[PDB]
Amino acid sequence: VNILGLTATALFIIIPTSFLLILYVKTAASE
Amino acid sequence: VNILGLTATALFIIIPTSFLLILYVKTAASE
Amino acid sequence: LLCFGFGAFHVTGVFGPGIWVSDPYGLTGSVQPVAPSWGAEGFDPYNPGGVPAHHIAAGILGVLAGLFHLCVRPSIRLYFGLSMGSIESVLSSSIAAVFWAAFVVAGTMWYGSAATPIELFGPTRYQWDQGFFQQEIQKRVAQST
Amino acid sequence: MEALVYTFLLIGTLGIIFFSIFFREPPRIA
Amino acid sequence: MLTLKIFVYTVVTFFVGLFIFGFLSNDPSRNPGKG
Amino acid sequence: IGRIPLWLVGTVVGLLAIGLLAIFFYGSYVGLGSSL
Amino acid sequence: ENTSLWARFCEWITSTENRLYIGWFGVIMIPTLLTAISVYIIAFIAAPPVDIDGIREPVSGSLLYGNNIITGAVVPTSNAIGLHFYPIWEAASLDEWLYNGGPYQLVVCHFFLGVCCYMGREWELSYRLGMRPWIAVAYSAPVAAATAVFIIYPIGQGSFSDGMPLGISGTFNFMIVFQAEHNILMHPFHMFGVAGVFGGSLFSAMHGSLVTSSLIRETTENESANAGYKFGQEEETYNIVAAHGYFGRLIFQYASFNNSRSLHFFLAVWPVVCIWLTALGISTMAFNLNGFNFNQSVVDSNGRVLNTWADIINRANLGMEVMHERNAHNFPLDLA
Amino acid sequence: QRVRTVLDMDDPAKEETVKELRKDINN
Amino acid sequence: IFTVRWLAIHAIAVPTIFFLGAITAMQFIQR
Amino acid sequence: LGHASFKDQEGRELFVRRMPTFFETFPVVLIDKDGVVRADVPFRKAESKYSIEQVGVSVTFYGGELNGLTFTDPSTVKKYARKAQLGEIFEFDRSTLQSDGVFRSSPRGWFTFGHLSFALLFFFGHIWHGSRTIFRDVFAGIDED
Amino acid sequence: ERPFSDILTSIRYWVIHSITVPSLFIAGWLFVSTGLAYDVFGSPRPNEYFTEDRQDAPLITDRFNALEQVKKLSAQ
Amino acid sequence: EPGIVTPLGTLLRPLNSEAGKVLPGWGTTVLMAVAILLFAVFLLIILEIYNSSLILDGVTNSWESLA
Amino acid sequence: MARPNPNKQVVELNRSSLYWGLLLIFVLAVLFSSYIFN
Amino acid sequence: IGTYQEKRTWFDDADDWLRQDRFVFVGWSGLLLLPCAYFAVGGWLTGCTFVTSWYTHGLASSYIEGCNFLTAAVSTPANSLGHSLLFVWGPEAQGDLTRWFQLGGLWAFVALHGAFGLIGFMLRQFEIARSVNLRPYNAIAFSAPIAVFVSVFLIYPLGQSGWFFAPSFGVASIFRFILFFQGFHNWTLNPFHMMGVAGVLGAALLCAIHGATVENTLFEDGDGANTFRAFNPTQAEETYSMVTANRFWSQIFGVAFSNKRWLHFFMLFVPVTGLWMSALGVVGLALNLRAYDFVSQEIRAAEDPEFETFYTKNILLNEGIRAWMAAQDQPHEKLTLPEEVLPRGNAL
Amino acid sequence: SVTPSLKNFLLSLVAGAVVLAAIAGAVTAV
Ligand code: CLA
Ligand code: CLA
Ligand code: CLA
Ligand SMILES: C=Cc1c(C)c2cc3nc(c4c5[nH]c(cc6nc(cc1[nH]2)C(C)=C6CC)c(C)c5C(=O)[C@@H]4C(=O)OC)[C@@H](CCC(=O)OC/C=C(\C)CCC[C@H](C)CCC[C@H](C)CCCC(C)C)[C@@H]3C
Ligand SMILES: CC(C)=CCC/C(C)=C/CC/C(C)=C/CC/C(C)=C/CC/C(C)=C/CC/C(C)=C/CC/C(C)=C/CC/C(C)=C/CC/C(C)=C/CC1=CC(=O)C(C)=C(C)C1=O
Ligand SMILES: CCCCCCCCCCCCCCCCCC(=O)OC[C@H](COP(=O)(O)O)OC(=O)CCCCCCCCCCCCCCCCC
Ligand SMILES: CC1=C(/C=C/C(C)=C/C=C/C(C)=C/C=C/C=C(C)/C=C/C=C(C)/C=C/C2=C(C)CCCC2(C)C)C(C)(C)CCC1
Ligand SMILES: CC1=C(/C=C/C(C)=C/C=C/C(C)=C/C=C/C=C(C)/C=C/C=C(C)/C=C/C2=C(C)CCCC2(C)C)C(C)(C)CCC1
Ligand code: OEX
Ligand SMILES: [Cl-]
Ligand SMILES: [Cl-]
Ligand SMILES: [Fe+2]
Ligand code: NA
Repeated sequence: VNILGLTATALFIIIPTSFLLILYVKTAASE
Repeated sequence: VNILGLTATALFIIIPTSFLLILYVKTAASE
Repeated sequence: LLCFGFGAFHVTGVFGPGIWVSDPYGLTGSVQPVAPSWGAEGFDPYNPGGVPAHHIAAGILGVLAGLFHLCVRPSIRLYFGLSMGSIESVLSSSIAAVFWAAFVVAGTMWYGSAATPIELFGPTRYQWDQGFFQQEIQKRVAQST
Repeated sequence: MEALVYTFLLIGTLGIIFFSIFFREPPRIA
Repeated sequence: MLTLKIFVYTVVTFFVGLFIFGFLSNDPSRNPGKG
Repeated sequence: IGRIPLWLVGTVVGLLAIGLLAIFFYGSYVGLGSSL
Repeated sequence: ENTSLWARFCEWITSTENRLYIGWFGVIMIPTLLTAISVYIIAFIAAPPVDIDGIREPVSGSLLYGNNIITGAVVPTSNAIGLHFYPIWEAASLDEWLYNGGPYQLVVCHFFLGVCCYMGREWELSYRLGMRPWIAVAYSAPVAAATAVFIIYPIGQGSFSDGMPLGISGTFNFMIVFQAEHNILMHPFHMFGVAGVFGGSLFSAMHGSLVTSSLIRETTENESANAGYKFGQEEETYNIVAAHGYFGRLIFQYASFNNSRSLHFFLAVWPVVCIWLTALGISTMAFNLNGFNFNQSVVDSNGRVLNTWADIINRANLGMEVMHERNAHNFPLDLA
Repeated sequence: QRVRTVLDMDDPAKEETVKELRKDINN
Repeated sequence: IFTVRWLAIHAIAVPTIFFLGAITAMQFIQR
Repeated sequence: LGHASFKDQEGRELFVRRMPTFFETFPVVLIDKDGVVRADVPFRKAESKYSIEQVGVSVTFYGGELNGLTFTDPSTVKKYARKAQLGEIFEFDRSTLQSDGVFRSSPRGWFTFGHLSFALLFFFGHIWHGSRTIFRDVFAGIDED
Repeated sequence: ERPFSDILTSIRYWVIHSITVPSLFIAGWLFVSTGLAYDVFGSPRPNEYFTEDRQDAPLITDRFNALEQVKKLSAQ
Repeated sequence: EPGIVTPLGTLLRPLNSEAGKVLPGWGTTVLMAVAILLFAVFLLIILEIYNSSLILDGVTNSWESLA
Repeated sequence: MARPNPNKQVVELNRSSLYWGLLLIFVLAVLFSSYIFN
Repeated sequence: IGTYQEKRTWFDDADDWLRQDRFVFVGWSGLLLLPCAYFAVGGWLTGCTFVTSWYTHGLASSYIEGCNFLTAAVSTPANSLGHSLLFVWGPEAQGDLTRWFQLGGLWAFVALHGAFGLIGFMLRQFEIARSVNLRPYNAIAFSAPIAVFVSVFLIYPLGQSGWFFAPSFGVASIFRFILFFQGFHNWTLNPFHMMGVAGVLGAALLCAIHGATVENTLFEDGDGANTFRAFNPTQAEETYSMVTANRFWSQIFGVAFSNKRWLHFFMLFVPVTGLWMSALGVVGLALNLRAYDFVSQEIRAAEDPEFETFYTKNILLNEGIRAWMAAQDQPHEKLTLPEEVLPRGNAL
Repeated sequence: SVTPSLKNFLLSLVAGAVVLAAIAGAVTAV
């Protein structure tokens, strides 16, 4: 719907992006 | 409201939590 | 032990409450104690009596096979063949058993059984396809006419 | 509202493409 | 609209002329090969 | 071992295969399945 | 002479040190593709409805007019225009240009020029790098397919309204109407194209699996196996002999590729030639040559038609056929 | 009571009904 | 004979030639 | 709303052909006792031979909130035949939840879909882990000798 | 073993197969032309797709007596 | 160095003390194969009952079995 | 083994894998957003 | 086995003979693969040559009926048989082989033997890779064809009313199946199918590109104009410049592979992932859980007669497909639809 | 007692045992 689909899309964007950014920033600081 | 407050609360939790987790995980990988 | 207890005390109503049992047309269903069916009708999927009989018999077999596996060590040939020293072999066989069970429960839910009542899960598509409720309604109208 | 979401998703995909091209990890020949 | 057509004709002619005289500018000599 | 050349064998086999294909294509215009 | 203006421009254009190569094919590719990209994005977002069928019944197409990403499209040019060239300056107003499908024609023409110059640019960089030149030949097959669906089929059918709409659901509409009018499924060239895409998937997975299966142990289990390859290492990272032996034991000994050169060629040639064939099939159905017609081919001894799977396909085609352009036909035959 | 009538009455509404699909070799 | 090679060849070849004769005969069935 | 019985001007009883499970949309067809189509809602309301107006179809409801009521106007006979295409006719409150008028799936359908998808994904997982177990010593690569 | 090009170039192969292969071809031809194919596989001959009783396509429409009904609907 | 000793761990220690202990030869593999084939036959029986490929006297194989 | 856990391993994610993951997430969002909004 | 006595049994002799290297490797998986695959292929050829579909579908489907290679098919049983296994000894055929052929039992024969043959071929991949000590990525990649076969030929008809709605083994019958999914499910609109199409097309692109990139970045390595003679199988160094390939594709397309490993894997990964996504979508279609309509656009179209999109056009086309296909395609439904209810356009 | 379906099922089990014995004999026939 207009807003439940909105929060679904926002969460599906942000949570895996958060996971990927955590791993990448950790890696790039490591190297 | 019922759902706009819901997405506001979810974003206010997750985005600063993501920022803090990024910084903490890179720091802890750097011990 | 757990399967035998669930089949002999819960679903029989000996100590537990039984399971949900309904009429064939989903009108007067309720949670009832269920007597086991030890004949060929016990393998009727829509017979509620098959569930306690299965659980009692399979629990007894599971207890006996567990005692066997407590006692008897595996052979060297089968140990090396199935890699019984590696936990990932157990993971592969467990995943195999789990998707076998998932296929079984998906088919059972889709085609209907005694364990998937229509008063709880809704009608099946085959009851519409084969005119189940339509046939019952028209038979009840033909009677009393 | 939904048009905003569609446009934002497309533009974000194009931004990821831009970054993957011009800010890639360079292939090192050693 | 005629101003737009004039501008587009100028742009297309410019790029086509660049293409043509670029391949006229000794292009078979611009390679890393021996020969 | 080697008596008849393999190229001649392949030529005869290919001729037979082409002939069978031509017969099958001819049968598309005659008999059953020929719309007539 | 490194100082004259044209020579400096030439050495910049043909430079192999720019991040993206330009070249003389690029000096046409970049402006045409940028024009096409700009117009496509703007039209996909905010274009007003287009009277595609020329029957004063416009099709919206754009997100701002209630479409999503799936159903949004740049709608083909009006059927009233047909094959006529319709630039912006040939319209009285931008609104008329938009109502009659001008953005589609602009994007299609610029995209065609851009992909032709992309192929030329691929050749040009291969020549500037000392490579062999046939990556452009490989790329000619998707270029042929795009040209067939955007230019050649409209030419054969007489109208750019018959081009593939620049969209997802528009692509599906193009496919369904194409099947209804030409029976593309029963076309051997399309069968070759399907064999090519299925074989390309099969052979990509098999190459891949094979190279991956024969990877030489250079890493540990806590690392990625890709870490066993270094960029620019001289040695081979896999055992081609072991992979070939596995493939020979799996299928047949002498039917396996013992030459990596020959294998790569096969991998290159198979989907490329099959996509060539299916693009030519689209281009030949542009002139109404169509797939195999086996309707009422089988009849009994009394002459009664025995229906086949071809007849069932024909029923489906009739279903698509009597429904497409529901208001655009005044005469029974679909000659246009 | 009239199984033939209930059969011929379920049939036009639904031809896939099991009463129509069962024992119809006799028909 | 009677090898795996021979048997694998013949299990395909003998029905293939039989079926080819059958289909060739079908080509001359005048309804 | 009660069972809907359809009749024509001649007085023979007609039945709406029920929608099969595949069809998102289904034409409204009224068939007599002997399997002959007697009425329909035509797509082409010109040179038609079986429309509700031409055949003169009335509908009578028995047993529900419309019991005893008979409708003869074609505009209402058409809508009741279109509803009888879906089976027994009910009245629905749509304002409470803002229903969109399109059918949903049952919990048994959702269960079956989720578990069949999980079953295939777990078949892949079982393949992957059996592969990992059997081919552990070559997991990082082959022996090169 | 022995190479395929070795066997296919030998005359012993061809004196065996110039009589085995045409025998199989003729066997298939006679299998079709004698009606034995129709008898074995149940496909109708071109004249027996319809009977005087039914003039449309058969419908099995029964599972547990499908043998009896396909016997009834087949070409006697 | 040794592990952490707990009373429950000492109680459970004999149940995890015979890792790698196997029988010589094939052991009970023939009996296991017999059990496996019997289980396959049983699963085929119930599959054919629920597929209606196996028809029995008192097995209705329909919702009327709820009656 | 000892007081520290010997099975410690360090997770790694390079920039190419980050770009692939971001592309996967955003492309999945693009593909499925029309269906989620319905 | 670890310098143990390991007294030989019949199993060791059987394994020694089964895993011996011959022209056709058998192995332990051969005892499943060769009979099942042979019977599936031979049954399909036999059905397309001789067996009719006149009683299950009312269709001519064999060469002996006049069909060609495109229009011949081993067809599914009648829908009234449901999901019956159609054993030749089963309660339908009851031992009669000819009536078993007439009743559609050959379809179940071919499907089940082909499924077990696919299992046997995957086991063959596993066994040969274990014999030659290679990683089992070929079998891992072959898991996706088996997933497609299972979901399409078994799971979908099992979710539907019977094997009748499974694909019939044949060219035009597969085309029927495809057009049926279009009309009845809007399978193009399904995102899982979209991911499958993306995987298949991207894998074909990857195959072509690669092959072209390798063939055009070759090292000289010889003197002749035929480059295929400039490769030896035991050669230790690479045959193609990875560096030049990377430079070319980075300057043409913007990105390029720098890792050969990762590239071969990616070439493995794209088609397998696409086929698995499409299999999940077909599983969804088994329960009629389709991505058929966009409800907001349907609402807007119902409340606005001006609003037309290509999606609405495709919905109309699907309605036409279903209405004009149903009577001949589902004979068990016995649909005698008058032409006046068939949706049509104008004139045409 | 034994239905025709049950009798055919038991005979099918016998036939399956027979064909497994046959393929074992084909394996040992080499
Ligand atoms: C007194 C004896 C007794 C009684 C009366 C029962 C009664 C029952 N048992 Mg049984 N059972 C017993 C003792 C007993 N059992 C004992 C001693 C054992 C050994 C421990 C078992 C083991 C057992 C198993 C393992 C199964 C049952 C099942 C059943 C049910 C059969 C009807 C049904 O719904 O099947 C429906 C189920 C089937 C017909 C199974 C078909 C499985 C097929 C062959 C394979 C499916 C997966 C396959 C990989 C396909 C993949 C997908 C495909 C598209 C490719 C019923 C409740 C079944 C059950 O729980 O059903 C819900 C079941 O799976 N029993
Ligand atoms: C494509 C299918 C396939 C493939 C190739 C694999 C691959 C693997 N399996 Mg298997 N497996 C499968 C599906 C598959 N399996 C399924 C559907 C089941 C049931 C849940 C299992 C159960 C299973 C277990 C529990 C284990 C494995 C293991 C393994 C590994 C060792 C090889 C082995 O034991 O083969 C298994 C053998 C087969 C799949 C062949 C089965 C042939 C049967 C007997 C044919 C019977 C037909 C019969 C007439 C019935 C007809 C029914 C009809 C009427 C409906 C290997 C990685 C073992 C291992 O060591 O993992 C590390 C292990 O522990 N598998
Ligand atoms: C086996 C799993 C399972 C099953 C079968 C069900 C089934 C059900 N749940 Mg449920 N639930 C589950 C687990 C499950 N749930 C879990 C794990 C949660 C916690 C998150 C929930 C939370 C939940 C809520 C809170 C609600 C439901 C409701 C529903 C019902 C409505 C239909 C439905 O599922 O929505 C439709 C389902 C789908 C559209 C599935 C989506 C298809 C896949 C996942 C998309 C593929 C992934 C894709 C890449 C994602 C990208 C999208 C992005 C762009 C946004 C249905 C009976 C609803 C209801 O009626 O409540 C009473 C409801 O409001 N459930
Ligand atoms: C229509 C498409 C298609 C076909 C025909 C096909 C065919 C094949 N793929 C194989 C392999 C592979 N396929 C792979 C990936 C893929 N394969 C794909 C698509 C296909 N793959 C796709 C899209 C991918 C990407 C994921 C891999 C990774 C492999 C291999 O390793 C393997 C190989 O070596 O290839 C070189 C071969 C081994 C099969 C075999 O002998 O099993 C044994 C024979 C059996 C099981 C009999 C088949 C019975 C079938 C299931 C039912 C009966 C069908 C009838 C006989 C024919 C009906 C025909 C009509 C439908 C027209 C075989 C030639
Ligand atoms: C207004 C706007 C912007 C409008 C746009 C609207 C619009 C229509 C947008 C929608 C677009 C959109 C993103 C939709 C697609 C959604 C979709 C279907 C997603 C699928 C998602 C998915 C998970 C699919 C599963 C299958 C899968 C894994 C697919 C991946 C496909 C994939 C990326 C394939 C590769 C494609 C590709 C271009 C490869 C080139 C690789 C390459 C550079 C190799 C060259 C090369 C070769 C060599 O050999 C060597 C040696 C070297 C060195 C080398 O380099
Ligand atoms: C949320 C909002 C943010 C979203 C961000 C979206 C990002 C889109 C950026 C818009 C595109 C602008 C690119 C301009 C870059 C020029 C600099 C350059 O090319 O390097 C010079 C670089 C200079 O040589 P060097 O010494 O090697 O650095 O190489 C060149 O000379 C290449 C010249 C070609 C210029 C045309 C570039 C084509 C860009 C394609 C634009 C596509 C639009 C869609 C965007 C998605 C794809 C990216
Ligand atoms: C491809 C291939 C192959 C082959 C096959 C075949 C089978 C072929 C053939 C062929 C042929 C079979 C040929 C022939 C030819 C002939 C010619 C080329 C001729 C001629 C002449 C002329 C020119 C004529 C003239 C005339 C006239 C005009 C008139 C009348 C008289 C006369 C007749 C004299 C092989 C296996 C080896 C290898 C691989 C693949
Ligand atoms: C079903 C069944 C079974 C089985 C059987 C079998 C297994 C058999 C077979 C068989 C077979 C196995 C057959 C075959 C066939 C074949 C064919 C029919 C062929 C063909 C080919 C062709 C036609 C070719 C063409 C060509 C040429 C020559 C030229 C160029 C190339 C090409 C390729 C195009 C049993 C008894 C167990 C049981 C009962 C049922
Ligand atoms: O535009 Mn597209 O589809 Ca080739 O046909 Mn004429 O035009 Mn329209 O109609 Mn039919
Ligand atoms: Cl249209
Ligand atoms: Cl017209
Ligand atoms: Fe490669
Ligand atoms: Na029209």
